[PDB]
Amino acid sequence: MKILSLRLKNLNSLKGEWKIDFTREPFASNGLFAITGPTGAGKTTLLDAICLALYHETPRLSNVSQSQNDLMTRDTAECLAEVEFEVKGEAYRAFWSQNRARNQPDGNLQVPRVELARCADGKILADKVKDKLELTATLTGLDYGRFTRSMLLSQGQFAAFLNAKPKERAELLEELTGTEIYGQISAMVFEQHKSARTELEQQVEDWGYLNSLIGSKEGDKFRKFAQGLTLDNLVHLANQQLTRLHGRYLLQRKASEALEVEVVDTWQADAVRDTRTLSGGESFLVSLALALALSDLVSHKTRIDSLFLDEGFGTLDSETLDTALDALDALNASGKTIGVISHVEAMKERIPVQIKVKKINGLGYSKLESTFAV
Amino acid sequence: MKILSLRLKNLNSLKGEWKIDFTREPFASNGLFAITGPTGAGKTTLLDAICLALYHETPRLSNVSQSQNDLMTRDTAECLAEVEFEVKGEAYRAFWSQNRARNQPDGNLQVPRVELARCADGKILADKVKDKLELTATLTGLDYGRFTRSMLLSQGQFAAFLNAKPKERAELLEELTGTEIYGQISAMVFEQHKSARTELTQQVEDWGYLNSLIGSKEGDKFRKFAQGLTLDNLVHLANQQLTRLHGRYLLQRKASEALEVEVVDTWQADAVRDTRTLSGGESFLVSLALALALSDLVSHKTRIDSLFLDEGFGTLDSETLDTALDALDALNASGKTIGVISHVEAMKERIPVQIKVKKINGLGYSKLESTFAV
Amino acid sequence: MRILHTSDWHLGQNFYSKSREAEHQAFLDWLLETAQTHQVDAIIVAGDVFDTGSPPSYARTLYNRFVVNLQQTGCHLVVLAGNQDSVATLNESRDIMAFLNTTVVASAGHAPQILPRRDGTPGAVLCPIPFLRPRDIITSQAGLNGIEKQQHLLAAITDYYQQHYADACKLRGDQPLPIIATGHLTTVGLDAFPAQNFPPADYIALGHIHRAQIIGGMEHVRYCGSPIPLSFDECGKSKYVHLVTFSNGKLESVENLNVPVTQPMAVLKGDLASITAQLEQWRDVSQEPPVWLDIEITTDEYLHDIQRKIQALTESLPVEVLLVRRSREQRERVLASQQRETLSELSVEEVFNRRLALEELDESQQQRLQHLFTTTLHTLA
Amino acid sequence: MRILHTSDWHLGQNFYSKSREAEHQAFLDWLLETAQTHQVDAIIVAGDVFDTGSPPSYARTLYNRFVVNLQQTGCHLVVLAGNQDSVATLNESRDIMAFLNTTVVASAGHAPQILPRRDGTPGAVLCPIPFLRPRDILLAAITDYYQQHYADACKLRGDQPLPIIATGHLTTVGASKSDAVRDIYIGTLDAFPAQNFPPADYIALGHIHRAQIIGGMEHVRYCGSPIPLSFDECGKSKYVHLVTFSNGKLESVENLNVPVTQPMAVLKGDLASITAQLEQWRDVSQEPPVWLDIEITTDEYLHDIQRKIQALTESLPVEVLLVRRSRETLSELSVEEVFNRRLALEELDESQQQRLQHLFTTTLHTLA
DNA sequence: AGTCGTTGCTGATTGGCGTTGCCACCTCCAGTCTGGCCC
DNA sequence: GGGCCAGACTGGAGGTGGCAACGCCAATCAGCAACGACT
Ligand SMILES: Nc1ncnc2c1ncn2[C@@H]1O[C@H](COP(=O)(O)OP(=O)(O)O)[C@@H](O)[C@H]1O
Ligand SMILES: Nc1ncnc2c1ncn2[C@@H]1O[C@H](COP(=O)(O)OP(=O)(O)O)[C@@H](O)[C@H]1O
Ligand SMILES: [Mg+2]
Ligand SMILES: [Mg+2]
Ligand SMILES: [Mn+2]
Ligand SMILES: [Mn+2]
Repeated sequence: MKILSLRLKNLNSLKGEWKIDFTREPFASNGLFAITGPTGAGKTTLLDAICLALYHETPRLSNVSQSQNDLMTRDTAECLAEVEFEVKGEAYRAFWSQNRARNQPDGNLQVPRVELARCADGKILADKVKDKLELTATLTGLDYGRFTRSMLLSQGQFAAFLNAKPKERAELLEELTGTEIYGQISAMVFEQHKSARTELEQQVEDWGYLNSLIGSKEGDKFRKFAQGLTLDNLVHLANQQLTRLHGRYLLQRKASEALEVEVVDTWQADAVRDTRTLSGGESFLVSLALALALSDLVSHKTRIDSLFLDEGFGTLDSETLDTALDALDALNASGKTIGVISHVEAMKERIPVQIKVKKINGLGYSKLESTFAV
Repeated sequence: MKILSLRLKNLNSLKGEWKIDFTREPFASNGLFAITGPTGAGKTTLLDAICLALYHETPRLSNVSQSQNDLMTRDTAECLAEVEFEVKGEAYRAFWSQNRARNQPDGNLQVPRVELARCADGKILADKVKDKLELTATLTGLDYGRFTRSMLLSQGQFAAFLNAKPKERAELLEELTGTEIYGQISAMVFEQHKSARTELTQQVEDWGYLNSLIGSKEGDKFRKFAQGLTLDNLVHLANQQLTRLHGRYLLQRKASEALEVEVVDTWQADAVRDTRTLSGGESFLVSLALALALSDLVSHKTRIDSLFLDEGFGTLDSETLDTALDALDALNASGKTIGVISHVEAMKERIPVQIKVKKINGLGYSKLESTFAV
Repeated sequence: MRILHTSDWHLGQNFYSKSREAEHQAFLDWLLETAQTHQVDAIIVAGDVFDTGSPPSYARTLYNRFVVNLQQTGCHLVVLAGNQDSVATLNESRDIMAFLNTTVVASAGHAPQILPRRDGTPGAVLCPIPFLRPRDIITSQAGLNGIEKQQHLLAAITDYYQQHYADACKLRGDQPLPIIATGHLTTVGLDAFPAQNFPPADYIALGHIHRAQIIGGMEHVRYCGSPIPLSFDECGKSKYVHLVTFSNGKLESVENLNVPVTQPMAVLKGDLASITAQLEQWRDVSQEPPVWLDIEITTDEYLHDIQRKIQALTESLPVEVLLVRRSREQRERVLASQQRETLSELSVEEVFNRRLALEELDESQQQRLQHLFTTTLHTLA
Repeated sequence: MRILHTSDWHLGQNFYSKSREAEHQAFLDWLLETAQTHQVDAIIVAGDVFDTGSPPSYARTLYNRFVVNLQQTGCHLVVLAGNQDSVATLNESRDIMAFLNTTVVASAGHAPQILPRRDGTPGAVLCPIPFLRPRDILLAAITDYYQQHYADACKLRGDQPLPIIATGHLTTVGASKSDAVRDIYIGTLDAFPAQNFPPADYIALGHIHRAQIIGGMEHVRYCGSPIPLSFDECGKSKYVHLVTFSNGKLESVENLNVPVTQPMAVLKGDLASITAQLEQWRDVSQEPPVWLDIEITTDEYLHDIQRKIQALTESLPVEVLLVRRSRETLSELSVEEVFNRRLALEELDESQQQRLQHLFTTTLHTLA
């Protein structure tokens, strides 16, 4: 997956209709591009449009629908977001739009109008919310729950994977590796044990024994037990990526039922430590490396060719930030296009390609450069 | 509750014993002091040591006890943290220490030894863990869950109060304002209703009707209902504080059963919207204002005069960071003393006194200025 | 010639975990008997034959049994795709039904065809048009809005109707044959399809509406509606199937035929006393099958475990309860009249009175509730 | 009188990511063409018409199109339900199928039918017997059912000079199985003895995907699938049997080769060996991409070796479907092995291990 | 022959896990209005 | 000047989900009482 063009209209502080087309002259090199501007200018809104057009959700707002829509700018009657992406050499277009009744800002919100269509063929593939979501999840390999963890790293949620519950971590691992048969086995074992127990109200004790081993509703126990091998396979790639980002640390799987990743401190005579004890910047780098590995775990099936992350660089000093940027530049050689949100002057000076989200004082609105207007 | 002295021994990257006194030649003006240094140097470790000394617990580590102690430095057999704080014009001392069996860099973690004493006469007031926690909570007025919301803002958890669920916001408010009776009322109502029901009468019907109104286990419902006045007072104070911190926004409570706060964008003709739409920097400023309002709310019952901000200053741009620091300076001109940790280069010049922390050539340890060495 | 107009069978629909197999089978048998009695030439099913893209086994069994038992009559049958059933699911049986005096259309572009009479002579021009999915008739392009795309879709569907009717007229030529038309879309006589955009066909048998009605006062454009009640909002209404007759190449008349009700249903309102009073009417009746009820209890803050009460009331009755609901929605929060009041100043009794004042209860229970509340404060002291 | 004997079509089977629609279509049209060429009197399909109990849309379209095209030929046809086929999926359309010179049997107990010739005269007795569910009727129960059913057909035939044919979907002693062959009667029967078949003039059987003469007698045969349904049988040509009868006795049996349209190959050895074996398709320009199973003999990580495998394949007109190592990844190990690794950490008492293993296996089978 | 350091043996808390209800999104409609024209 | 007709909607219910507050049970933690462990 890679993003070809982004078109948005009246989202947050970005009043008006804006079209950002990559593969143009400034973005032809697939190099580093950074979105710069004051706080509250709408930088995150650019990344919110990409997530909105694809998965009908944005990281800040759980859902946007008829009942509620806090994403469209005030004193405006409509909003829309549309993205062009390319999977396996074929381009597709996703579209999400909503209009207020009678074109008046006080009117009630109407149902969204969604589409998914090939760019060159022009044929429409889906026109409903559920159909579009399922088809785009199948096509890209990753739905929203995997996009937000392996392709877009939102503000303040870089450590979501490490800090997530073991249940959520195992569920994400199954989603990426397509191994739900273990969860189904555990769930039906629990269901059959419950049925036998109610029929009681020598098979019952054996069913209870099997339930205590692998049985659980929605398959928690056996999912967690089975996903250890996937966790080790992910940890290998995580170490490979982290060696370039931050040479001090290495990752090693916890020896406990709740699947977790310990860390090895090579400077401290290879003394192993829990992952909770890492610093803020070290945890950010560990999470970034782990997410890159997570996107490299399914490279053979559905490769991901872009990465977006949001102001995670604020926790790094001038040297660790430089090492991380050298690693990101080296990874940019593979052809993965990286987009960064930041305010650090050093990296803003380093990166030459910028999308300046200029702010208009007093009004509360904002605008891009004139070349992106439409 | 003002931190006078801080003593720690072999915590995280700070090997050896150190003491920082906030009444020496530095910190005499009670002004801004900026703990500065590279990533993973022990900056967060200082605030973690303060929190550990006060409440036997750390923002990162859920509990430090006879087991799972991972705050102690590697290849070290003993660690301790001691602080001196002043409440109502008289000073106290808090002590927490743990040592390894046979003073070896391995072996069993012995049960920690804690104490609380007055500096006026040296009398030991409590030595048991539970008794020390209860007595320090009664003395200060702040439990851990209120200290970490009003006085210490960890990195990434500045918006914890803003993003907390209604149950754990109402529970915080009732304990902060000393209005806990409403929770006990709901608990008693629910217990009475359940006891009446288990016997199976019109009295049971009346109990059920009363339970549907205010009754609930753990006292959630009537507490949430009653704390509306407290939330309104708090949002009034927060708005008054925020007028000078960020002039664009105001704050008000929404007409919902969940204790929630909405912003009123004065620039866009007082258009009211939920806080979920706030930018990162705007939410940081709103949370800082809410924390200051939390401090101001109980100023007539117990006064807290210290504030520590671990991180989140990066989310702000230069043109806003200067205004935020000017508001912080205005607040610091009063009795409150505040300390800020950040890596941004702008705050290097504005804050003249710094508790510099430096690592040592990759040995894995770190040391701060020798003037603080014991 | 004579044809029937029906649609919205929704075979295989599950209605609150219930199955409509027996009702659908009875309706299909009655339709076969009616066709035999009235000597009909063709039957038109305007979409929504199946309630889902992958109907269960018994729905397919019912469809197969109908299409095989129709062979005795010798009358033709036309089945069209709706917004519910799947184009591929209906195209599965296209060629196999082509040998069984049946034609099914699911995709666009299917050319007009001539319906033969029972004796094989050309009777009418069918001009079949199924539910026109947007993915079939338009091509998406970048740079449009939510309303502009809908405008393009409406223009395209109108153009499709016009061109297909022109082709049907070309096929008809000089022979006096009534050009019937078909569709499965919403008309209002905006996203709906205006009725005035329809071609001047001799008859238009539409679908997508479960209620029989005439559009724009034009008797030659009608919605046949569902033959069975598919929800409680239409339980008491009678259902019709149109019997259409043509003469000398022009429309003659339309007759409504009542579909007998197989599974009775009813809906009730009011408090528990009203529910009991309305249930009294079924005290001693032999009901085959038992009647299905929707109960909407009007709220007066009874706040009881009403499921058990309904189960006890309807236990001895020949009644099965599918759904019961209530309108209990209300907000619960304090309004701060002035900032000068803080939770420390107000007493517990004052706060409880503020709580009760937001409820519209009366002194018949306010005194007892206040006494009960004071008992709690009594027992903590 | 002639009869084409085929079975195990497995319509709608998803081979990994790929689908078998094109192969099945190019088989069905060829089968119709050969039926017309040989002026066969009937075509019999004994079991596993559909890969599963809920076939996809295109499989049913292929089946219906084949039945429709049968009418232009004029041959009678018979369908039987296999172990993977389900009642109320073949039996739901039975009534419509009758009008098209086709009889479909899924439930046991069906009376024997007289199979007409192309001229309308009787040709044989069919004895339609599908895959017999144990609940619908054990080794003796199968035998006496076959004997009783044959006896009923014998009474029906009387003294007429016609052959008697019998059907079945079951495993037999001396057969060779494959990975794609799903087992049946897991807990009750192991194999049916070939000597217990009633003395019918010919037997048509399915289930096994490999053509085999069983028991040593000619009048009992396995016809096997017409297309390769697993990677362990790619190189073996597939057969359809054209049996002939005359004067109430078997005349001869002939094998017809189904022309392969989808090349499939299996690779072996180390990465160095595979880098040479892949050169079989360098600049050959096979217009149907070849499906490859690569049995790499390395200990390197699968998720790392697949990258270089794809890199090598990108310059070739080939498409890899499966890669297996001959550390471990979860996509490799079997479910039984993974569950046993949980049992090993628990106490290793066999007295409970056997029961737990049986319970886990039956749970997994109920999922499948 | 005196002092201490370490280790089991009991109450409490408490946090995941399952359970029973209880709220958010689609697809077909009857109720709600509001302005213009002619007698 | 009033009644009738024609536009223009519209929120709303039967299915699907997710989550919220309980009740429960296994796990954990803080005091005690020995018990050993040194000079
Ligand atoms: N519905 C809305 N209408 C108008 N402005 C909005 C709306 N919702 C959010 N905003 C504002 O839009 C801006 C978006 O800025 P954002 O992209 O979050 O900034 P940053 O990149 O610094 O995090 C903020 O000022 C936010 O308060
Ligand atoms: N048990 C431990 N022993 C030694 N070092 C530790 C231990 N736990 C954490 N550390 C290290 O101590 C350092 C603490 O840095 P921290 O104060 O979190 O940095 P920052 O202020 O940049 O967030 C990190 O390098 C961390 O990995
Ligand atoms: Mg930190
Ligand atoms: Mg942001
Ligand atoms: Mn088989
Ligand atoms: Mn088979």
